[PDB]
Amino acid sequence: GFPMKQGVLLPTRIKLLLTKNVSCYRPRRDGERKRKSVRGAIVGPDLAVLALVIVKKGEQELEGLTDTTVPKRLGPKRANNIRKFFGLSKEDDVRDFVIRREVTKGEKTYTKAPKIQRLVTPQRLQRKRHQRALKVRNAQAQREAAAEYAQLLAKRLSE
Amino acid sequence: ARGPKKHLKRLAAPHHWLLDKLSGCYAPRPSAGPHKLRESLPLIVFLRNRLKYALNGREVKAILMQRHVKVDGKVRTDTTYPAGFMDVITLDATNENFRLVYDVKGRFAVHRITDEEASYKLGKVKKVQLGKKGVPYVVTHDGRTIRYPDPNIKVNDTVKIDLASGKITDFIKFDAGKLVYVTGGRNLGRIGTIVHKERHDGGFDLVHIKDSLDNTFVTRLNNVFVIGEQGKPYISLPKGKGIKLSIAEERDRRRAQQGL
Amino acid sequence: GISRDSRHKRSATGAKRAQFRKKRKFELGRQPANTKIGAKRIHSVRTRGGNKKYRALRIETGNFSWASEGISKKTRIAGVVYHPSNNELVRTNTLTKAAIVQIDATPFRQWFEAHYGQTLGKKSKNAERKWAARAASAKIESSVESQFSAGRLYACISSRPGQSGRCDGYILEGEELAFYLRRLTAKK
Amino acid sequence: STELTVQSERAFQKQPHIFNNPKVKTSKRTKRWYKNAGLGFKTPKTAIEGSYIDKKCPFTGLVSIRGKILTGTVVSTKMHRTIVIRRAYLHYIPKYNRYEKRHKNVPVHVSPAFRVQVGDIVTVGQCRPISKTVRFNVVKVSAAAG
Amino acid sequence: PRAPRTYSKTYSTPKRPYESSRLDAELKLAGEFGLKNKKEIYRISFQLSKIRRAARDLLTRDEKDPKRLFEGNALIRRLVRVGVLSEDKKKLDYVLALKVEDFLERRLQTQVYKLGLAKSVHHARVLITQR
RNA sequence: UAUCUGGUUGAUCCUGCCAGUAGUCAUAUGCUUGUCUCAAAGAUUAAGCCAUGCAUGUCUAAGUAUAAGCAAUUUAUACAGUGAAACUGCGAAUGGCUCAUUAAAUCAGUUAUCGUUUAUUUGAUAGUUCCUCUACAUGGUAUAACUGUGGUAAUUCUAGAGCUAAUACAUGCUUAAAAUCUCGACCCUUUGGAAGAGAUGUAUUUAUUAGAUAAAAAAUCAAUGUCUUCGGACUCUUUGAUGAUUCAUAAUAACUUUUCGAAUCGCAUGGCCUUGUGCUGGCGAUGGUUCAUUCAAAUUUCUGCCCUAUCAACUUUCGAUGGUAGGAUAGUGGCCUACCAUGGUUUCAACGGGUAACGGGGAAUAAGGGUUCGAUUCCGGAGAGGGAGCCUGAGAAACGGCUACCA
RNA sequence: GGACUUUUACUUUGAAAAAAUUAGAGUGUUCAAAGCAGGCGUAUUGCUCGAAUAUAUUAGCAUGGAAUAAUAGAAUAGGACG
RNA sequence: GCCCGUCGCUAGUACCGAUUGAAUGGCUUAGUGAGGCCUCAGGAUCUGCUUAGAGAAGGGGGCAACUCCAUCUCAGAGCGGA
RNA sequence: CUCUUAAGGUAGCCAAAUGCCUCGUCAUCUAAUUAGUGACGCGCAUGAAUGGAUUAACGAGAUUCCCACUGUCCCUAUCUA
Repeated sequence: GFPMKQGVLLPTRIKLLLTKNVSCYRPRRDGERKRKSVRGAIVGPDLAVLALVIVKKGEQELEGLTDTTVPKRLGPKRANNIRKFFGLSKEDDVRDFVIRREVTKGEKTYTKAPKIQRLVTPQRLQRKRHQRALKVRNAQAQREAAAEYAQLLAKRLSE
Repeated sequence: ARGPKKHLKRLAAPHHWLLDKLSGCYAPRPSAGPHKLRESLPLIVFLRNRLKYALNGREVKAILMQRHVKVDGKVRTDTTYPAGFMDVITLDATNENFRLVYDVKGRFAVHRITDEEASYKLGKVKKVQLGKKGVPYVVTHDGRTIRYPDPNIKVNDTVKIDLASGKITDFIKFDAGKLVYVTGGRNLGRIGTIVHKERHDGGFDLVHIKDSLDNTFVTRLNNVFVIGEQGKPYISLPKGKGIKLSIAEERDRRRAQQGL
Repeated sequence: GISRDSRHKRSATGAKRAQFRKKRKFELGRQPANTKIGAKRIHSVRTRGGNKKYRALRIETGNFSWASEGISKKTRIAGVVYHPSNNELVRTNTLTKAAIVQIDATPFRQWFEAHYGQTLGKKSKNAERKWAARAASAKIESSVESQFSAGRLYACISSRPGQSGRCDGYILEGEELAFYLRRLTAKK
Repeated sequence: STELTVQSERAFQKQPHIFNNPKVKTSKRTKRWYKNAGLGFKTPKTAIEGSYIDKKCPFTGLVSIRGKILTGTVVSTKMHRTIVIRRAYLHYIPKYNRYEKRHKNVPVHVSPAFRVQVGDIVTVGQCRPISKTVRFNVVKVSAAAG
Repeated sequence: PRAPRTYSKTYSTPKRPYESSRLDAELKLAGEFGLKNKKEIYRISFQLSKIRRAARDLLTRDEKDPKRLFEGNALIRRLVRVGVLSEDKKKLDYVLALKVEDFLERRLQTQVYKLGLAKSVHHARVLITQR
């Protein structure tokens, strides 16, 4: 049952200290390492299965494989990621491009679509307007009271 | 103990809340906030132990979650928020304006002030510092920092703050004579003038005091909270004016007021 | 691992101590960054409460300051010459605080000869105006001047490379340079 | 027992960040930073017209005096730049309504400013861990006997 | 981790278990006030002792002592409110001469009898404990 | 609540024990047992071993919904309700249990941080980012759940192929005016002057500087600052906290595998005029750098422990006491390392040994003084079968975390 | 007028000082052990007293005292006061 | 009358004692040394910058000439990261 | 108390280089010991300068065991003069 591990070499099972972002191990809590068994990277006869990936296609067709083909499941969801998919440009308004899929109830079928994220909206532009306002306004106001005090200070001296 | 503590065993809580002995193992335990947790007062204890506006601690939250209560003008919603001295608390939906200010025992009395006055408080300054970019600032006893202060303001002097703008609006210095509130110790709840400050280099200056009855008591500089001029308070003192009477004189005032 | 605790020590009376508790992390210590000379290699180390420290363990080029001339220039650091703590640091050429190292002199040359318009012991108008004023002030020590001929300057390291990651120092002047000079011909 | 000719240690002996420009001829060959200790302790002449270094000196150095100001008699000067003070007292045993003579030895740093010997009532002041045993620092020194 | 719901005991058995003298006197008492056992006298004998002690201590103090006057008159005012101390025997000297039957008399038991209602303490017993 | 009595003689008075007497927040055991209130309870011996179940998880209006989920309608052809799963965030360092270790340790009262770290709460705090033709009407990759191909007897095991999100990961624009600086084309020779070119956020690291004072007057050298009546003159000139600092804070020259300086979310739907989906604009949420506050932590000053000499010298092994420098740490420090000295404790009991020893708040015993006890409702400490090591995080040398040896 | 013991012990009075426990004030848990409650009234939109006080015998800190008991000082004068 | 010691029987207790006696714990000389941590390396697989040649874009602005930014596609030649 | 024949084995020590029975009995050491040691003693037939008991040091003396060691052995092989 034990999985081969990328580039251990050897043709035998061993036990490594595995971590996060490492194959053959999903951490059950943050910082949890685990001594787990693992199979080598070299092919021996002790293999139950052996995954291969096809690089160059050969002479004849492979019935389950070359012949048939299967679709992706999800389409693009980000603004530009939709743009990039169909090849649009910055000013092309993705909204009318997003993938929609039909769902059948009993007698009322309907379609649905993502929720274009990262999409520039009237709302977003209003938020940037606020941040800008607050920053410059608060700066001037902080300079208002700055000189205001410095003059209140001179009259602790000049008098 | 591997980190900060999160519980309060009901017995290790401050006595001046007057929670019962039985009826549970734990006390509220003030959250982190404006006042030191031992010197504070949770809103749960005010709103159900001190006002009886609630019974369950559940109904405490339900009141708070209604935003029914401001502290110093800002609407606070943490069940165990740590309110304290000079704070205001405003239950709007019933036209009530209080001010957590001391008993004559050492407790937080239910002191009701007007719909005005709640528009300000007082603040004992703790430090006066030169901040960065040359800006100066003071720090008051409730974790308020006010940048650009009156150069006259030194440490221990009190400060008249607004309550919707910050900003100091006049203040009082610490010299002989001033009217002083004791904020802890054996004389917590008492009020009086000054007479003397006995400074001690190395540490701990004591401040002799005299009330409006020619009784002289002493405390540590730490506990003294100036609140105005002789016979002239900058706020409304609770009943009894924090004058303190003996158990003898107590008993007489009881039986005499008792009957008729 | 390492523990900076005092419990494992003896009492001054000389009495031994039974172990009171196991080791806590908040008394730990770490192994030295022994910072050698070479291509820049720095690793960081997560310290108490967020906070980064910088394990500089390979350094050429530090930022040094000619103290009297009021400026600073980043040089290269040739080798380690002396070390009051341990000569092994010297032999393996190891950079610590209070190290005494030889650094490039050419960035300090290019400043002097252009700030003052002079050469170290062998046009335009405002250029001459400046030089003329800056003169009668631009003669330095002969114990410092003659060093430029070799192209390497005696300097002392004031940073803490296992901590900051920088090997910043200051070129030896005054009696300080006088003192380390004396020590450099008695032994080296 | 003896104070070095300053530059005795393999490292150069100087006060941190007290610089004197070589391009500027003066009177004193080397500047001298000293401070006033506090609590009305008068800094000695020796702490000023000296070239001793001592980064653990109350004046002229990088320590400070806060906490407890103690006093005991000198019992061992045999160390270097630190001594042993004895602090005598009387513990009270309630049962016998009486007392017993106890004593403590308290290691203290002694600046080169003071030239102190066994005898000598001494006034030390607390000052952060200087060095394992040592936690206090000579600050004032009352006479011997003659 | 709760709070120790405090308590204390009420009586105090005699130092000497068999005093024909003492045992007689105790039995006389148990019969005229109609008690149930010796514990009901031990309870009162003990109560009496603290009172006499409390007063024994207050009297050693200098008179007009702030604590003596408060804690004494408070003691006296309580003893009178129950019918054990005479209306004008309001002195600590007179509470040290107080004895067991003073207390014993004021029981509901010997009140249900002492004013009609019963015509017997043993009758009065059952009358009280039967609502 | 200041008490005694029985037993040595043939008899007497003493010494002197034993025995009686009385209580025990004192445990067990025996016999007996109706009512009310209150309610301790596998500490003692074995910190001995543990079957099985449970004890830590968590969502707002407000980070991520293309469930081939459900309700259904929305005005909804981007999304819009409710929402499995999964990612992101926070918590899991609190609690609860026990008393094994521990005798100058812990603990107590009392200090110290002018010797440090601190998620969070609370109050403050950011016009400077590019550059001698730039996305800002908004940059770029990847992954889970899912899909399908699977392995193993077995577990909170997971492989390889395919998809797609972010407040995840990685990138990256932006803003007024002045001023002070350095480099200096050039012009005109005098008291000589400059055209515009670059530099100036914060944080990082190093050096240098300011951060004045108890009371007063000149002389010059050095480099240059106002002026006027062009001879020479110069006044009213500024600086904070502490018992004390190289303090706060500012400045100069630079340094940097460059820290931060909002590419985020919910409600609201307003106002201007050249009417463009133009400009402005409300109430919050969540972030954020630095300081303050708070909840803390870590060390720390003084004094205080039971039996013991059939324990009198101990300590420097292989750091014991100190000095100098360094390294290390969040920081002080023989904490560690080099070099240097020979110091440090002790009959006022060191050192060692024993304890059926966690410290204290307190408990039992009532003339007073004392005697004995404290595993155990609160506080502090320590530990999670024994040791050591460590990942994560603000915090753990954590065990309902991991790694190893041992049992 | 502020600081002020040659250096102490002692003694007075205060200060900082957890709660529970103990001592002890009030209160009719029906009594009591307890608890910290509660009490009055037009009881149909109310009023009101409380939750004291004492104890800490060591040490530290602040303070009034100078009896008792310790201690220093001018003898080759290397003395005091200005 | 009282009374002392050997000797004699029974039971109990401690002591001495071959066994280079035994057990548990603490601390240890010598030799051996797991693991994670730090470090010199290693480099299954990944990947940022730069450069010439090629194909397809749009103009920084012209009667023919001239010249930037961004995106992405395959021989290479460099220096870097995980 | 008695007889032989003058006394009648004391202090000590032992299956001892002296014990027949005998490979004594108990204990210890071993898997197992006619061995060794510690004990016991009616000792065929120990015993006091015919010297008795103890004894540190010494021994190419006799005897047991442990560690180390090793071709003594299991079990033999190979090489040189």
